[PDB]
Amino acid sequence: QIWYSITGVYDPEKKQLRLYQKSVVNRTNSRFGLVVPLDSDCAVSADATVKAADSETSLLIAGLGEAAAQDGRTWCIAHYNGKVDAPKIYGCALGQDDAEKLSRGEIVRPISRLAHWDFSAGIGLNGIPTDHVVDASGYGHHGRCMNQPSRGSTG
Amino acid sequence: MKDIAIRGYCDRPSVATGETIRFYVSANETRGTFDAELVRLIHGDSNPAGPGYKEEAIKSDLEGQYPARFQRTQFGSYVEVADPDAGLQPDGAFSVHLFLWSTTPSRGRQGIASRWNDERQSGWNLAIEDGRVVFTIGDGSGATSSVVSDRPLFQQIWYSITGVYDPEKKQLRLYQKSVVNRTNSRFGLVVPLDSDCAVSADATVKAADSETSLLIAGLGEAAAQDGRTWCIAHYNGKVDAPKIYGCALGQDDAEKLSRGEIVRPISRLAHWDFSAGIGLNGIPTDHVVDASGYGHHGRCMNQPSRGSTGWNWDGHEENFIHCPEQYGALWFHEDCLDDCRWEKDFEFTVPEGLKSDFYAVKIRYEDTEDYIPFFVLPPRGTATAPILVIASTLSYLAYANEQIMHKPVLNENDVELHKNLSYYGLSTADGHIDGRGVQYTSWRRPIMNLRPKHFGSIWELPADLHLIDWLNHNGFEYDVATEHDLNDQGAELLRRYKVVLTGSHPEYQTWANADAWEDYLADGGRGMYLAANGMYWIVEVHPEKPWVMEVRKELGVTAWEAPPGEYHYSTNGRRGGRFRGRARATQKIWGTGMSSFGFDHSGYFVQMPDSQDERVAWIMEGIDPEERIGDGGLVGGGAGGYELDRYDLALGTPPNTLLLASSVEHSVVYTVIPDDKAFPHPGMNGGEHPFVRADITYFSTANGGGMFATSSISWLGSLSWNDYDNNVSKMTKNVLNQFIKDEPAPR
Amino acid sequence: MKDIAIRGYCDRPSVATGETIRFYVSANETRGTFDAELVRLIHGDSNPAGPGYKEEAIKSDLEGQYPARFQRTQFGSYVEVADPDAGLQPDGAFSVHLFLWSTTPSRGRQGIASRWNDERQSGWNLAIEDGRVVFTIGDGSGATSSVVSDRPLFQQIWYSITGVYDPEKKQLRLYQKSVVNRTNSRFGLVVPLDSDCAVSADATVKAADSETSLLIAGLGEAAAQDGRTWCIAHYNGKVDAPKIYGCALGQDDAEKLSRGEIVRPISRLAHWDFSAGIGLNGIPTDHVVDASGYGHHGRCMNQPSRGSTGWNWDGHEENFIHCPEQYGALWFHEDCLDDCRWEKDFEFTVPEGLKSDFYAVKIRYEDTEDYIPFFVLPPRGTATAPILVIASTLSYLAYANEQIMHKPVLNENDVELHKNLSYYGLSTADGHIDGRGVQYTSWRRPIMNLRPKHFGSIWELPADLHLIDWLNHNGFEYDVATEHDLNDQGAELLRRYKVVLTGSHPEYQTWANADAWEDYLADGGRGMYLAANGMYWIVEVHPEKPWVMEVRKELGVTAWEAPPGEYHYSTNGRRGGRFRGRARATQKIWGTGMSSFGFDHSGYFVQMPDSQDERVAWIMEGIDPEERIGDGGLVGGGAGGYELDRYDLALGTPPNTLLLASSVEHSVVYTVIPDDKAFPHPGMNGGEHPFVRADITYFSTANGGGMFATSSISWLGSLSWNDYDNNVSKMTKNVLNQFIKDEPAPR
Amino acid sequence: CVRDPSNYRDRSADWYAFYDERRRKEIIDIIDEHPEIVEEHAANPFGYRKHPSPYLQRVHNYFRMQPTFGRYYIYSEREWDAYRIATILPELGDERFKTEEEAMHAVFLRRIEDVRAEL
Amino acid sequence: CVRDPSNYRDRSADWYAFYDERRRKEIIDIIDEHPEIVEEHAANPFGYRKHPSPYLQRVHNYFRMQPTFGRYYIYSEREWDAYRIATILPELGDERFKTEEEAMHAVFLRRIEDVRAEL
Repeated sequence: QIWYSITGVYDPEKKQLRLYQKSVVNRTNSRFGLVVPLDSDCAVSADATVKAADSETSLLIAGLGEAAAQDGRTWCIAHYNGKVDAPKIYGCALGQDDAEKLSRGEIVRPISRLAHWDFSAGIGLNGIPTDHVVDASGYGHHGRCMNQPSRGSTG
Repeated sequence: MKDIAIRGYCDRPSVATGETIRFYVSANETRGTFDAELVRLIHGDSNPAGPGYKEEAIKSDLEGQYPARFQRTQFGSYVEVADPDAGLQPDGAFSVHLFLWSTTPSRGRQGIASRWNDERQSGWNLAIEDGRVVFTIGDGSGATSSVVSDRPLFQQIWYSITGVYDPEKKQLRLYQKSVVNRTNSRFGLVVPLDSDCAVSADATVKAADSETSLLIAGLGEAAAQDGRTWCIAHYNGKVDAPKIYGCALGQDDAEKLSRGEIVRPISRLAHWDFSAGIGLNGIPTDHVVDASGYGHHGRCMNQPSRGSTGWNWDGHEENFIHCPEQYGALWFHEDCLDDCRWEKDFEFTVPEGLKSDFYAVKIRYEDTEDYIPFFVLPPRGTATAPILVIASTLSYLAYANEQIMHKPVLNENDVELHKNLSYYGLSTADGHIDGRGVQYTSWRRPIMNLRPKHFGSIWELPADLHLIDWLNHNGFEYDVATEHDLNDQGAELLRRYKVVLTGSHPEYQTWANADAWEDYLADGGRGMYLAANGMYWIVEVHPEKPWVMEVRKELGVTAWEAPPGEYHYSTNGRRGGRFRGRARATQKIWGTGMSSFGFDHSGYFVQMPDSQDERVAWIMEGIDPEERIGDGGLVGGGAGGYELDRYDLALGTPPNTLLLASSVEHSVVYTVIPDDKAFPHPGMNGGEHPFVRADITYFSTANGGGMFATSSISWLGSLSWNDYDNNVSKMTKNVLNQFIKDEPAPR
Repeated sequence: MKDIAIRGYCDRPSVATGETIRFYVSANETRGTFDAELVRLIHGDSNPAGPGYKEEAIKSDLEGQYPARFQRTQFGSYVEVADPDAGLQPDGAFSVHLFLWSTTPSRGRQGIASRWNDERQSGWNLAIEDGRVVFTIGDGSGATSSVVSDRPLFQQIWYSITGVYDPEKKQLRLYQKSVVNRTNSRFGLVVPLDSDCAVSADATVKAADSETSLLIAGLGEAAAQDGRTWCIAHYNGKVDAPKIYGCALGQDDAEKLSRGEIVRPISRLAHWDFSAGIGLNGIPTDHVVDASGYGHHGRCMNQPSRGSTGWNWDGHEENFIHCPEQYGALWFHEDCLDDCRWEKDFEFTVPEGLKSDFYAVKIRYEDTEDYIPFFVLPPRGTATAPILVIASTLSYLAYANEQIMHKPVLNENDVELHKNLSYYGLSTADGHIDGRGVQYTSWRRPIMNLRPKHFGSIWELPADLHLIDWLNHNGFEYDVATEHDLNDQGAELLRRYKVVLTGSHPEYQTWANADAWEDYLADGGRGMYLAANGMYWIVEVHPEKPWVMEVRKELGVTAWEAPPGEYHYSTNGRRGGRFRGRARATQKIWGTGMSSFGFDHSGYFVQMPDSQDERVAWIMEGIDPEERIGDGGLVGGGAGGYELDRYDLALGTPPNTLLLASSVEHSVVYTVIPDDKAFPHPGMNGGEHPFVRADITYFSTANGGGMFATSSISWLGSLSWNDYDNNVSKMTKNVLNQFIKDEPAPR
Repeated sequence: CVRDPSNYRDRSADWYAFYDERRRKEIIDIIDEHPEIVEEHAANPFGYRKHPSPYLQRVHNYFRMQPTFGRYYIYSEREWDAYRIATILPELGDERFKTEEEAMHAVFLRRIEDVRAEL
Repeated sequence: CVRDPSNYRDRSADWYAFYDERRRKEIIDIIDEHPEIVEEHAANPFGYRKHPSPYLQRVHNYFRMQPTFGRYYIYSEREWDAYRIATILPELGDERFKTEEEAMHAVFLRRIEDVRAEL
């Protein structure tokens, strides 16, 4: 129950996966506060031996896909448990400084996004009574909440 | 005459290393292939008195042949509601209500709200034809059933229209009612307006499934292929809160709807509130919210005007973020275009060893040569040169497809903007068919006045290629960033460089660019303002679609003026007209700002008594004190021309500014801009008023930096004159060789 | 020259029967008596080509002899804080902090915040003298003690100024720090501004009781006699939230006050929050809240500019009712006047038998003869005549004491406006010594250009005496209202009359007056618009002080332009620029609206093809259809001149409107107004553009009504031409004999 | 009452016709009483280093603000090195012009012929 | 460091001096080439029913916008039937005029005397 910022970077130009991780606790959002000596930040990398191929499934937030999409339906299997605030895919490899700026909520490289689901797009003066998750990147990759996750939760 | 046969555009203006740009090309008919190769642009102006056209081919992984094909472009603003399960086609009775404002009620046939198929006459629609409102249903076998209003529409009057289908009496009905108040319509409450009717016809067929999407401001062309419903009969004017019920309404229900009361809130099938999502950050989204809980969320296509005056707008609030219950309309012009949505032909990943400069993809068709310009950046976080050149791409989007024959020399790329308006779009300097000027513009469309070839003014990309050619003819080593990249990256981009040069006409800025320039010059930074009309209008880049620009102009040096309640931007709820009215005049940052404009030729600079100063002995190093500066050039035949900036302490020129030279011999056609006029009176022209001048200035900031301002457009045009040996080039070279040193810029 | 030696005014413009008016008169020196009597104004213009001066003395209780005396006038803005207990004169240590923004830093000695006596130099002040900020204490024995800043003040730059007195070390201290941001100051963050100091000097005396009030923006002249303190040395510029502590501060605490952090809240003595009271309807008051909870409440005197930009203003909100925490400044001009605060000399209660007409009071001194115009209404709720003549008093207050010689023919009244500025005040078309236009104007002051006696420019009230004399010479029975009364009442005032005439220059209207006109014409009303430039500027009458007017201008036909953050009024928060920018243009109500203005002479009218229409033969009856309507006259030399209104359907003329004539032969000096220019090209002049014209129109409204507009100022100057035998008087007589009949108005 | 939007028209167009009539008479009187402005425009159409006469400037102010100003463009191509006069697809003329100053003076003469032909 | 306001002056005043120099030279040349404008202005100073020459209008546009335009007011009182010309307390003159057209033409002559009597 500690808010992290997690960036996964794939780079074929150097044949290298990269992963970034940074805790974004403030006084109020997490399990414990700012009094702890929290060292939970890393920036590691590995070797891309293969290529990321087509999975023939949908894209899921909070889950993996079981098998190929049969009759347009994808069976989610390994379920996450906890909040996920505004995921986004870029079409280019990032750096540590750009992951640092994403970890402050600054949207870096807006033209290079592939998808950006804004879970707070639709909140009017009468709540968010829908299941439709807006692609905030303007590409039309709109989501669909399945089996009712908790809308209107703390970010 | 010459038949332009090949087009194209990029998906993004600037590309760094290691990332991919995609090129979307189209031809007039599907036959043959086309060549393609990458070039580097050096000099654009093919004027025979100048250096001539200059390019340089690059061996890249791009060249080859690709299949030419014709790609259809959707053209016109609308709202498309995805309905796969045909829920918005009721098996029995239904009723449609909406508010209506029409600018061209007699321009052909115009569909207002519809789930209609037009190839086979099936579905229902609410339309305008013969200047009347017609509500039509159809079965699919060609037979229809229409009911027609009695009183036709007036231009720009708010109407409440209720179409009613009722199988129990086999009867169509239509209730029309005008809802004018003091402020929202073209005329007021003093007219004896009789524009109300209540008609009826006979429903002889049953309304079938159109197998299309529900469209606001349009009729569907044919059946849905690949989920895309093509829109044909476009509407021109505002639509405010449409709704579909599942019951035949009465006259009392139409009367209560016409006052703004939601009748039977459980019998609604859909209700689209266009004002849902207006916070203190504007409404920077295309998501039209279904305000009745059914999941019939729409989507704005080709960017209609969000945040426009509704039917119930008395003028007690003019900022739409503080009164969103009176701003529920969308303008829906028939001739908007924010993306061509074309299918990709080829893409190009930028390699490692590729110098940051201006590039272009030269497409060779049968007998037509075409270019697609783009920019290549230094790698992210690196600075491979001590000079940065800011390409003014926001002003490239301003004057993009600036149509003149639709609105004087013409090339073949102007008559093709006139002959094919549906392929190209309009410019912010132009206006729509309604009379309102164009606010939104876009990169993802073929910009035809951006190609580098072809005495008056020049298009904005060759006018920056003048500076690129002058830097390449000398030995200077430079990089290229754009104003989109300045907007995204802030002053962190500018702090990597010593001196930053500005493009030839950087007229439209964002607020964040102005903050970046102020934070860069405030902390040991250096710059050249080699241009004029420098920071006049306020642009905001759209947050969902970063290729869409927005400007809402006002009085001043404009071509169009915004309507009364609609001054505030929709991408952020802020005022955003001109910079000078936001207490951010151009003199406050760059030392000089807009003073005069005109269109015949240029003048020359006469030196002021601060030329003989010894604090600026490094500027005037090789110039005799009896000489003219820029008397003859490629743009007007002079260096001070077409648009002029001045020195003014009251607008915010810094106090330690020196005043080097000033421009003279300006005709009576150069007027004073309307920002300086209290009472207009005769003699407000050039040569007769003191405000018509250019002013070459210089001030020094803190921590060893400063600013040089030439305050005229044609300064860059007069750099190659007399084969690079003139006063303009020597002055620019003196200041630039001073700025790229390691010593602080002098005080 | 003749020396004007008597003045005067009224408390209120209009007075009905049974209620009492007061007359406040002053002389150059206290001796002798002045005669007085009541007259009735019939004509004012003593042009020898015209009917000349006309009046009719009325026997009443008003006449007699009264002693003359000199009455001193307080002149200039300040905030007065009454303190009888000397609570704001501390015994021990104290500090004073305020934010400062000076517009004339070098213009004499200026006090910012003082509880000071200047007869005997006792108290304390924080003044500007010799361009520096000087914190002086005193004790009455003449020996003062100062501390003077090192760095002087720049013009229009926000500073933070702390004055600290410490008896524990017998030391004065002064702190100073510039708090510029990107938006609030004259220049920006690019300058290398070093204007910070922290100095000190030894204190030799003790700050004693000054026996005066505490003033913001001023010093005190002498001891408080009869509870009134005379302010002398007036500051010029904004002051944002001053505060007094009861202890000596340090440099770190002054640093934290200079960031807006309220340090030591329990140790405050007083803290005036100039933004406490800003609701959703502006700040319509004079009460300044002590935000420290002690009850030292202020009182704005002579109307400083409320709702002004503060020290922490960044341009994200330009409306002060929605961001009240960035708007806590008052401008404090040295030359405002909202009331002369004179003592009464004689009053007058209107008897029952007195006709509603223009009146005046003829004051007769030794060699000087003066008038005080006031109006008399019908009794409340009744009407005595079918014709109502509105006297445009808001536009009388517009050009009240309009000074040209301080800024052309002049009389002896303008050299008194030049020679005694401190007795007369300024106009809304003037400008302050700061360089800013006057927003607030007032009736309770001697308005010298309002008297009926004395080609190129004829004043406002004689130009209504033109119409009054034309109605008296013909047989028309009329009543008279004012625009203040129409604001107070509404269209209930207008519906008691068959036809309502409009004065000679009805330029400044309130919003509710325009609503009253649209409600009156909308249901069977009839009206004449015998003028031009008729609904141009939005004006609001102050709610607490109904004799004070307000206008804040923008780019139009304007004398000045409002500063960037300050467009919304203080008496209500609504926008209020010009009526055309609020979708309430003059064409929407009256048929015509402002098109062009000039200043040399007039033109004549030429009949359009709608003059020969058989629907409107009743207007052009005794007029040959080859004539010239209105050539020659007492204003300009023609009917259509000096300001023009045009027909326009796009701005909102009713669609049934006829265009009966148009004015021609205008000079090249008549310019087109700035509201109709997109790009100013040459030839925006009269005789070279289709917008420079007048237009005589007519349109019918509902329930048997109509409206007739003549679209020129000098239409009324042609009524008395050729001894009432011309085309202007025959046309106005045709339409006025038609509108007062009992059949409905023709279509 | 007011019920049909085709019964009502813009009545200012009568005044535009009147203004255009008197304006064309004034401009042809200026051209006839001053035959040196035509050669003045032939010598220098842009007014480069010699600003135009007030009567020539008045004729230029008359031409550049018509609703019929939007004819007579100067067409080119990237492969001609010549100038032709488009006329409102537009329909080009025949005579070629090696410089665009000759093209501008041809457009000016052709506009003088157009304002003479309409009276 | 920008620390004292008296170290810095408004540097556009040098350009105003240069501009007024060239403009005075042009206006005295325009007057000395066309001396009939004084006859025209004595004929009808208001331009009433005879609009002025373009050169005379250029002279008026030079006169009506200088900082020195603020002199020369025409003064009269209610019991004179005479027009006297003030000069900035104002310094009233000696000659009396019976109309204000004669006073305006005398003011125009005196402004020509001022523009000659400087260079």
